Amino acid sequence: MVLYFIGLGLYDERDITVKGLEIAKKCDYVFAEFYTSLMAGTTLGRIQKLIGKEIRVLSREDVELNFENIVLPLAKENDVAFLTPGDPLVATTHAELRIRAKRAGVESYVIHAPSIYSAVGITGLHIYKFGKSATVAYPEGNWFPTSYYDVIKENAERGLHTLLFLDIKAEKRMYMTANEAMELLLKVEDMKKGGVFTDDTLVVVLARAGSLNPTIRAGYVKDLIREDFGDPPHILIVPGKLHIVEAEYLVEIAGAPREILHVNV
Amino acid sequence: MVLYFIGLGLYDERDITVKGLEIAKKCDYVFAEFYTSLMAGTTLGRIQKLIGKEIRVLSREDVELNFENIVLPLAKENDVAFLTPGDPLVATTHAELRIRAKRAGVESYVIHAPSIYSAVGITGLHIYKFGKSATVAYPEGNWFPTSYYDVIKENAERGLHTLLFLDIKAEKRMYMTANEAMELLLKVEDMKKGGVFTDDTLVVVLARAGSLNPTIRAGYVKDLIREDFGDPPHILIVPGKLHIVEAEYLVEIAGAPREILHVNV
Ligand SMILES: Nc1ncnc2c1ncn2[C@@H]1O[C@H](CSCC[C@H](N)C(=O)O)[C@@H](O)[C@H]1O
Ligand code: NA
Repeated sequence: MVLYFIGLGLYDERDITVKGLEIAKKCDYVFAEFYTSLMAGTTLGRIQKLIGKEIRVLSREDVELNFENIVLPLAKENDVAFLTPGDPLVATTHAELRIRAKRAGVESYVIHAPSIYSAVGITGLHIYKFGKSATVAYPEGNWFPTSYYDVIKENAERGLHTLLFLDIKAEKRMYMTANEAMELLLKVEDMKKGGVFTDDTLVVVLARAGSLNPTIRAGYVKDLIREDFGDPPHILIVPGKLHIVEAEYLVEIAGAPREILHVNV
Repeated sequence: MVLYFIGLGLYDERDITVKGLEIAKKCDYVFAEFYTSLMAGTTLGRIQKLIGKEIRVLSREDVELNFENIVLPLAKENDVAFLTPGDPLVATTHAELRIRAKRAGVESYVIHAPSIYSAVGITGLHIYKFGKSATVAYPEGNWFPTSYYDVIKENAERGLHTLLFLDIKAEKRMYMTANEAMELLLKVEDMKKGGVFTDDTLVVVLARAGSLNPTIRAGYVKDLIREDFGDPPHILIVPGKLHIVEAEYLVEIAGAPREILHVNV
């Protein structure tokens, strides 16, 4: 009669919370989805071994189209868990799944875990200064989307930071790198010419947040565009004007050029 | 000779990640602060029992003025942990402590935990739609903080949601309620008269996120301003323009007036 939405956290099998693990262990059935994001520091086998339960993986279609025929039926006479990378309900369409549970007469509870939305605090950028967030998508065929560029412009214009999620092809296990994102934004800039993203724009790259050894780098596009940030996933951030303390952290912790202490403050 | 910044999560001792617990258990010394937020479902005693270590709690003064004299010295010859509610770097000035660590020749690592910043997902509001955040601070003497009002105005004009962290005076055991925040906002509205926050404004309240049964309520200020939302901590959210599914969730899960199902596109 109960469905538990449990987050797996940021990077590996140990990023689930103690509460999430203990509840998952008591569930009769355990489902998971890795189409919204993958757990790059672990494997399904390692997550299964930790939880001590067979984990049934669900595809995007399984969830978006058939959540009520696959997960909810079991949740009516058993305790069921639905595992997702990061924090539950962060993915845009997941909150609606709780409405489906209610419509099916199934109680649901949420067990939180770390999300990139809060983990970016490790960049030293003040959380309150982040504005609207966006995703950088690959142009395809006759389609060249550029809304994420407008988001950066509107945020920066108001002195706010912009969190940029990079395109991911979950099943194909293909990720957009920070380098690719930068190249794309420069191309968008050439078309928009709004002076929003250029070789002189200061950016911050966060890779493998959650890991004990994440990659945190800050610098100008002209210098970071061809830098190796390691294995994905990569997160790109275009900060707005910096508080001197944010600048100092980026220099001391993220290897940013001392130049930002006067150019971007 | 390492220093770990480990988050304890949203509500109780089980909101710590497995990674954080495993590491905290093996540290020689464990420090913590409980002035940046309130974990309403646990006690120092329960946390110590879980980690199996005696925890020395530090005051804001101990940290802000003496972190390098109290904690850092021990990190030179031992493994030290510094625990905090939620995520250690979110809506705190703790990130700056990593700079102090580096200057003392002490390596530091960050272990994230669920944060109220991403827990907003449980309100059904798309997290990417949140704009600049702010804190409703208690007036002090003749000083009456009001900038948080302008933040709401700025986001609202852009159709973005506004997360409002609420004040806390841990040494006085004072935790601002959503009701108190609403009263203060109405007072600022009377003074500024910008039509930003009135009795007809739609607001969302999230209390004790992390617990299994948090209070999630949505409705007009005129109706919620005197409602009992349970024990602290609370956060207040002023949504911007709503998507159809966001409104549906607020009505179905947060008990909002069915009339908000209607969106003025
Ligand atoms: N479990 C919880 N439920 C509701 N609000 C919470 C909360 N935990 C923190 N807050 C809100 O955030 C304020 C503390 S700000 C510090 C936040 C913390 N680092 C984190 O990562 O969550 C509180 O005064 C309250 O308004
Ligand atoms: Na945000």
